[PDB]
Amino acid sequence: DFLGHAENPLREEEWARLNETVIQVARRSLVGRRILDIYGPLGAGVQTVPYDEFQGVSPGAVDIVGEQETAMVFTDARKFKTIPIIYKDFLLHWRDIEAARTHNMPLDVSAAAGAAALCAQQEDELIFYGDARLGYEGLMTANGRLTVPLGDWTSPGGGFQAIVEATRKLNEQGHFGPYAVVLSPRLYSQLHRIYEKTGVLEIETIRQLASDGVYQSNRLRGESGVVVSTGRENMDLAVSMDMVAAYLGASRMNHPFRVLEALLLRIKHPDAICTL
Amino acid sequence: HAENPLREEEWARLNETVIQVARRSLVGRRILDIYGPLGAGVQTVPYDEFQGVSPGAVDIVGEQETAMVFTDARKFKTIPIIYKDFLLHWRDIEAARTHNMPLDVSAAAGAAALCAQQEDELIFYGDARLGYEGLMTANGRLTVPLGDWTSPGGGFQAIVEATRKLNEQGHFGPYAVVLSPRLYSQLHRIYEKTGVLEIETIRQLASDGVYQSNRLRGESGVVVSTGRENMDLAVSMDMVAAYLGASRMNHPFRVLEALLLRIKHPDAICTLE
Amino acid sequence: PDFLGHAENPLREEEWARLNETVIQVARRSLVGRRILDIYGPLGAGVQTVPYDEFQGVSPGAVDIVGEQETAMVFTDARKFKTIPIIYKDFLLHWRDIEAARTHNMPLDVSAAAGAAALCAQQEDELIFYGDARLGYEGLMTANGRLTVPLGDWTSPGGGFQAIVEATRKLNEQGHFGPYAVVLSPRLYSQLHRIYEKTGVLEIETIRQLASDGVYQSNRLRGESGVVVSTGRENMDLAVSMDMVAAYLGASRMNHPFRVLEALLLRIKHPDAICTLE
Amino acid sequence: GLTVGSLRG
Amino acid sequence: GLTVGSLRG
Amino acid sequence: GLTVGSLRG
Repeated sequence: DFLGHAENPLREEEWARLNETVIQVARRSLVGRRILDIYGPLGAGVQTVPYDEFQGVSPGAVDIVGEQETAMVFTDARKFKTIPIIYKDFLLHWRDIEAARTHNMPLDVSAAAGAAALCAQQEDELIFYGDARLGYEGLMTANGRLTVPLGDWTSPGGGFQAIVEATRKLNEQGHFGPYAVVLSPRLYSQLHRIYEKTGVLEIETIRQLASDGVYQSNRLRGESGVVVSTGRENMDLAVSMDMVAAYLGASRMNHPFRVLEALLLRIKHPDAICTL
Repeated sequence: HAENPLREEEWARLNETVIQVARRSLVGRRILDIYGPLGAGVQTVPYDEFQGVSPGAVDIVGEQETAMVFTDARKFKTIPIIYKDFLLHWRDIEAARTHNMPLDVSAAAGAAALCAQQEDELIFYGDARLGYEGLMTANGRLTVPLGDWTSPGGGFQAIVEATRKLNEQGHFGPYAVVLSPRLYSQLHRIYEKTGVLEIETIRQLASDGVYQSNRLRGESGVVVSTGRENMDLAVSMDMVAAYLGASRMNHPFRVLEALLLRIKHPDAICTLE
Repeated sequence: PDFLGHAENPLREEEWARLNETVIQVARRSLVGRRILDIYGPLGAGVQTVPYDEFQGVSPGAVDIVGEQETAMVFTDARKFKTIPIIYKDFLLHWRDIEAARTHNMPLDVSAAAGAAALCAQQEDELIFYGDARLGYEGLMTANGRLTVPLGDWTSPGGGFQAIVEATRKLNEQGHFGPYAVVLSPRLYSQLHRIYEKTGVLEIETIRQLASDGVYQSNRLRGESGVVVSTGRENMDLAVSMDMVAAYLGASRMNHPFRVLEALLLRIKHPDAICTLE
Repeated sequence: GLTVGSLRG
Repeated sequence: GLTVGSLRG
Repeated sequence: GLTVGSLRG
């Protein structure tokens, strides 16, 4: 019982409820997975993934006899990068578990939801701004990033001008694709104005421009945003382990857990990103 | 949070790594007999000292009186734990089970090497904080000087004087010589005109082996009259890896042994100072 | 029988039972230290060494809703192991007394056993209060790390109360405020029983009310001396590996030597739970 | 497998 | 063991 | 119960 260092203090139903709470909170609060493809669950043992980095676009060939060399040069010391662990710990009191077994019954997993939300915010912080001490580049910090100025979004139409300048600069690097826009909550809120006066709310015009979506991230600092050309060849998310709760063993008769995932953002084409 | 993060093949690999590193490293166990596996519950052993040497022979037609052979003062010593701990990452274990296979046990090898050199340090220069005496620090020690070891024979003459002193204390028989690596490397030289190296002349003088130990400090050595009656290695538990329970999902282990050196005769040790 | 010299056992089981009952009864009347000391229970005669843990100070516990306040652990401050001595006294039974008990005088005369058991009990109390000082044992009066109050004027009506109150105050400020026991030498103990001119109440009554675990007289305490002890487990203990028993020593000149013996050690876990009157 | 999964679609 | 026993109670 | 064991010789 609670006296004793028992592994698995939770029943199977409580484990299922804990896990599905983690999944729902993560699906509610992850913006990076909306705009990025997943390379796929590699398994938790995969700790390192290839980091292929392409510097220019090499287009396809059209000819009668296909004798044109049309591959990327694939030279200069193909990099690998370590998949980090993104995690947050939460705590269950043992008397709540003992209450769940005898006295007032439903085991509250709100600390699991809070830790899942913080692990999701850490994943989005890793996707957008990277990690300096582990040497990870985010979307907002990638070296070679095609940045446009962010000019005067307090008037309606400034957002449309910024996004068409961003997509024009992305067009110049051969990234013509369906765009995604992620903005800070200030910039996203300023797009929700019907005072565009050529129509309708400005975010509808941006949503026609992007076509993969316009998003808030509260990880985006200040007035800032990013337009990406989506697709697996430009960037993806190497997820070796999707988000899961793990028991840590009892510490002070209480039960700590870790909501964790293991994923890395792979920016293959840094010129497919344009910020502000 | 299991009681066992490793499969039996992985436990076997970890344990034979620890045993292989220890058996390659330990030099004190080559000259000392063992007092068995006492068990982990045995944490204190008698420490007999036997410094009194009454002539002892009755030598009569019948029975006249001599003093009985006993411990001069019966005391006990606590068996210390010699341990070094290491960490295995959990994704490394999961990779060894699915992905790239062999489960690197290099941390276990490093911990077992540190634990083995601590065992040898305890045997030769015992823990003065804990009150243990090594072979080189035992009170009541025979002591011969090195003299000039940078000669054709200076090492063999020091072993000759050490065995003379050990013989004059009544300690005979197979001697074991442990030298520092400077002294042990010096002795692979020509001394006698038959071309036998000086180390082999000492090896026919020290029948239970001449060994080198990197724990011996400077120019130093020890000659011991080997045998369970003179000195002993009281082993409560031999060197083994114990799992300490998962911390932040990683797996800390510890290689540990519990052993004590019992100098039952501190006249059977002559140090080369 | 008696002509076979070294028989292994000269007594029947009922004579052993009478001998051991005599030893137990005399030792129960004679012992003082076992009234203030709990017993770390019978380890067995083959256990010759006991852990000697020493605790320096007390750290408080915690009050918490969820139990996360991280109080310190009580483990030991210095783990030692201390060998358990043998406390013994020999006595002799004349062999015709055993034969006469089998024919005439049917309970065996065990007066030498009773005298030896009293002397073995006296040696046990001597090892409890003073050390052995050759074998490195600390008694209650000789424990390094104990507290000490001055023994004032006990001839005055109130000096013993002042000394005991100051001793329990010094024990209290070290975190030992438990049931106290006082062991006094017979001089100070008899001084507490005196009736002065217009006494009113004996000083021993006030000390007995203050020392809930009892006020005792031990003749092993020398001169005018005494001790106040916070009496429980986790302060001090009597590690007994073998309690008092008679053992046959093998016949000598057809008589039967026996030994009353015990194997015990006083473990002082908290030395500052002792205040000697000095 | 994936648990949160792709939220791309 | 505990022939004399505890005299404390 | 020995694992390293005796190395005498």
